Amino acid sequence: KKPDFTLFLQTLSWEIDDQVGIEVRNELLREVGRGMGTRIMPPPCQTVDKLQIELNALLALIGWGTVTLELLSEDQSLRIVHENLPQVGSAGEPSGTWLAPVLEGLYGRWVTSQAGAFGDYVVTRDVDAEDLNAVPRQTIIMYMRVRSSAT
Amino acid sequence: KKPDFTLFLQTLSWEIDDQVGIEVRNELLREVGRGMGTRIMPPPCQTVDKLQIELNALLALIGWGTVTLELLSEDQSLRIVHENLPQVGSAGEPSGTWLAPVLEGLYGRWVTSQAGAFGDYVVTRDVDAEDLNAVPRQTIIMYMRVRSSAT
Amino acid sequence: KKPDFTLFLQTLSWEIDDQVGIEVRNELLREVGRGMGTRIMPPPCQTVDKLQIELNALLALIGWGTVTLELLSEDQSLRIVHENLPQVGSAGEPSGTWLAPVLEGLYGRWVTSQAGAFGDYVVTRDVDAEDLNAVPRQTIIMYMRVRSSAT
Amino acid sequence: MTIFEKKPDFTLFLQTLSWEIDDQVGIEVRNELLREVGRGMGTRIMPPPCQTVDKLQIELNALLALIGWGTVTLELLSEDQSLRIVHENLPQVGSAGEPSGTWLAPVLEGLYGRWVTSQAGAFGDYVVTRDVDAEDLNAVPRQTIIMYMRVRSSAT
Amino acid sequence: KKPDFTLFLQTLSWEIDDQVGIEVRNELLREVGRGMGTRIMPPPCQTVDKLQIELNALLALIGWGTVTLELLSEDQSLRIVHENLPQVGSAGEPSGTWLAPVLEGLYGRWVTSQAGAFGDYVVTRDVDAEDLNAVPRQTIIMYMRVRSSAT
Amino acid sequence: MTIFEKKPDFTLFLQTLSWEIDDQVGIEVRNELLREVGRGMGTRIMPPPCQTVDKLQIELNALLALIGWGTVTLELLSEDQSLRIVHENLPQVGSAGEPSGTWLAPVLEGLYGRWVTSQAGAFGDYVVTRDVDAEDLNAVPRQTIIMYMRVRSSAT
Amino acid sequence: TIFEKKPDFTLFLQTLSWEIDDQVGIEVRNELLREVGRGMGTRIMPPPCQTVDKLQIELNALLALIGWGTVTLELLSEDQSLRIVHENLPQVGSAGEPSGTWLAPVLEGLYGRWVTSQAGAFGDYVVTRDVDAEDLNAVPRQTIIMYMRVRSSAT
Amino acid sequence: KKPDFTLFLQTLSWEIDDQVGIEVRNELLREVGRGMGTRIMPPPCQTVDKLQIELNALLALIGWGTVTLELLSEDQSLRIVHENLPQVGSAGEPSGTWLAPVLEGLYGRWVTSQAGAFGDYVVTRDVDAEDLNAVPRQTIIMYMRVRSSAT
Repeated sequence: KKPDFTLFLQTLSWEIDDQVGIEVRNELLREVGRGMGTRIMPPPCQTVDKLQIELNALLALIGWGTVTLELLSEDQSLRIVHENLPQVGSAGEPSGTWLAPVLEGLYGRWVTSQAGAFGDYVVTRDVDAEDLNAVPRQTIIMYMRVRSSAT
Repeated sequence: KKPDFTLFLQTLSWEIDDQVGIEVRNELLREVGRGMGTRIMPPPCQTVDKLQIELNALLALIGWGTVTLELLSEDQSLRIVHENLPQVGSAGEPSGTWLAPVLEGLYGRWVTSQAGAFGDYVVTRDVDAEDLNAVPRQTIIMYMRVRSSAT
Repeated sequence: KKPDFTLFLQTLSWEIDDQVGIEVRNELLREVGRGMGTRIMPPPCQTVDKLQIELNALLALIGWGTVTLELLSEDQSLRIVHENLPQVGSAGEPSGTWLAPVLEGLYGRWVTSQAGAFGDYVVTRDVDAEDLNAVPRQTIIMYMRVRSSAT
Repeated sequence: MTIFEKKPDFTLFLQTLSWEIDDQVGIEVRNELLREVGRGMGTRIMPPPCQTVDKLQIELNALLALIGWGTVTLELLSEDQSLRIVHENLPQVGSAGEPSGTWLAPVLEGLYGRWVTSQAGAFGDYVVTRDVDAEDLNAVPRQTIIMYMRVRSSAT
Repeated sequence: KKPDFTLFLQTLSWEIDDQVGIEVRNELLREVGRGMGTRIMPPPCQTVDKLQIELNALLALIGWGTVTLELLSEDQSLRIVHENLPQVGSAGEPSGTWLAPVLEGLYGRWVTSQAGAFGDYVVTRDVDAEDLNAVPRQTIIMYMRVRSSAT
Repeated sequence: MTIFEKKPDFTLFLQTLSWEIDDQVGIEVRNELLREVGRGMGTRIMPPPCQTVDKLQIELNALLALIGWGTVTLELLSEDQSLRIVHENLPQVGSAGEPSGTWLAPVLEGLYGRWVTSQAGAFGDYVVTRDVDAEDLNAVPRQTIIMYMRVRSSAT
Repeated sequence: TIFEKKPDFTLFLQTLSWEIDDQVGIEVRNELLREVGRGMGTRIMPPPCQTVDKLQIELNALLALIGWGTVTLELLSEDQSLRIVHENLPQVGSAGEPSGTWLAPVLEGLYGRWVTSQAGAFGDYVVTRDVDAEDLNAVPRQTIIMYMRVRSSAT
Repeated sequence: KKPDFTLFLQTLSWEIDDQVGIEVRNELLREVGRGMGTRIMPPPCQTVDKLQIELNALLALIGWGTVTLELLSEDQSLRIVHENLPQVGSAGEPSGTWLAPVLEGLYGRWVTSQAGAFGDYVVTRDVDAEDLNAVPRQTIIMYMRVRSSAT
């Protein structure tokens, strides 16, 4: 009686892909991720550890999984490991991860609101470590250039 | 703990309506409706009463509301009254009913499926009956009629 | 509690009806009710009022609705009004009441087990009554010949 | 303030139904009826046209999740000319069935029979049948059902 | 999934009822009420209206219904109306209200020192008021009074 | 307006009940009460007549699942002429009982005693007794109850 | 190995609300609660809406996420105001004026933030709780009446 | 419809921290803990093992995790290991443990109450026994020892 949207998103994912292709679809969904991050937001956090907690609490709110943030000192990169991306049928690459670019946008926006970053513009989905590690299907690894920010 | 898609659909609906406009959004949503209708289907119903029960059972599966069907034998039609369309933010005409053309596509398939397949039926929404009858916001009134007549 | 059987029962009701017809089906269903009645049962109750309470606790355990019992001052009968019979699609007479004969066997077993009945053989459901009151679709009204009155 | 339990439980009803049918008609006929019911279920809830086995697997599992009937894995065996179907957590309806607890298993043969046909570029007349020796050499859990989809030799 | 004790309590009430009096069972239950009152308690509330809110919060914690408190200055009493006492089969007077004396003890512990009422009080079930008001089976009426009185 | 979802919790009532009863009468009068309550529960919910130990185990798990009282395994030990009953996840009702947390354990004695007898056929006369010392070689969890079904002696 | 039941904060809020009221007055507590409200508003927010009806729908969806009730908005032309009726404020014991409405100032703060974001180039609004019209006639204990009026927000 | 307070508490944790700083917030929170313990309480417990069971029952009632109590010297010392303290954003030392002082105060009242009243005990959080043993973030290690208690 509380609405379920799985089936709707399953059919919507198929129709969109069919109509506009992978490239446009990915852009639409990043843009949706960015929009989502302007309706729900972390406070201004001091540490990456504190940000991890603020974000996991936002994810729990909508049941979209969990995330670990690792601050790599080279490229001053941020590794984002997202667990339990919701599944909406077989669409996406790999199959099941159709909603993965939404995360690119959402994290783009959420982290950029921390001021250690350069904007919500580019968050890179790693394909290599998402297929060389034998990472679970709904686990999404991403990378982000950051500034020299700490802890 | 089950994923909540309300926020994603709120933001997706704003995004789509900015890029493509009402009429293209409506045509995509109906097609999604048609696709849902090839995924979940009622059995061959002998009467409208029996069909109405079968349709409510399918609506129960995904929590998308309740339906009453009424044969308007004078008016060559069926009145479809869908209570409780799931609400996905303020988009749609009227506001709150973005998902309505999905119903049009879904009923189109569901009602033209078993015994309905004989006869060239269409299902279209009444956007004057909704403002005319003071129906609740998430109530969608639709009619099933035959296609064409001319000279 | 996790597996759902509604869809199974829906298609089971259609398959059984088509192979054996209404009459054999009613007999299979009554016999199932009597079997259910030998697996869960009330204690021996002195009064109809107390049996009413015991029967509703049993029904609450499986979610099959509520019942009121009425010892008819003297038809030498017991009126059973059962509310919210589980709906199993559109099969049954009237549509939606496929599971109604199970109740006949269930109350035949449950009541007989108390001081005052002649066996689980005959519980007749009232058809004309269900159309005298204008009774909701899932309210099932039944009558049992009874020995003498338990208050 | 009461939840008028809109969780009707059908487990007790199904336990007694299963005992009752097995008493009246026996194993072979119970199994055909159940396969037929499975076919029926497969005309009400359906996957979309999938290009690959792995995509089909995801689509089937979303359908089972929708009704809480377990999880499935599909594996192509070219050497055996078959698709292996391993269904886990078949709902248990009491002790009927062979082995006990697996009364509902034939419903899967009919269901997977409806759901796997014309999927992933498989074109023809196929039968999903259950394999009781396969379940055994595995030491498979009680509610795990193993089936093979093969080209039809005889059964329909 | 979580244990249900309704069946255990239905059988328990019967077994305790058969071995000992109505009255010995009622004193046992009253003592269990006092017991429950040493395990969950309200804060010291300034008014009777604040006590009512606090008592309902404690009732909601365990799901034992709701309470209204009325000061009756003339009659020198606090009327206590408890709605939706859990039903535990058909034991008790009237049937269904077997747990009623548990409230006598419980409200006994919960009310005495609140609202600037400083003395020695007894909470007593006024059964004769439950039929005076055409009160549902699971509604229990109690009066909080000063200790000693006549016929 | 109040909550759409609250069904009554009896845990708190039962912790305080177990306490008062222990206080008024001793352990053994408490245990005999709860045995009798168990026998009474065995008359309200029951298994069909089962062919085998495995089928009976499944049927009893179905009954226990109906009320949320745990799971059970049954083993025929044809050398002690006994049936070992291992009940897991006995509902805990405070700290009463021996060991603490197992107050409800004699309900299981009565309950299983009634179920087993219903399944005795023409030739069986059984009693079920709780074995607390064999809860030491198992070093079982607190809410696990071990019982033995044995032929009744009926001698002196 | 997951924990099953989600934590309940009802009891904790009941004790916290007593202790704060005991330590500081109605007044310090209320400005404390209004600032939490404003802080909540920077974390959950509506998109920019073009009408009041559209804003009403967007707010009810925010409120639905955290289960904090429902709101209706009504623009009043003859007054310079928008009436905000909030139903089912979560009840957190008997603290507050009236008892049970302790969380109400969070709402002033919350709607203050949301409504400022909705205000265009010309608006400069304050939202204030109107107590003596909640109790002018017969609104439920957990129904809060607020008015949004034109004048600068802070103090 | 079950109001969620996580977001209120995240924001309140920041506002309180901002205004008064760590030591004053902590003392407030210990007072809250003691107040929670005058509202929900264990019974008399002859042993630590009986207390542990009763304490876990009270915690399950509110969903605040689990506890193991270990006696080190018969009357001298108790170690209290608390699992799954509710997380409430990134506040607290270490981040995520803002609610920890409440436990100091709750256990202070729980273990101090009944037997344990006769010791003049104080419960205090060990901050580098948590990290020396590399305990989970929401696991709180406290000790009960002798020293002055009241204000």
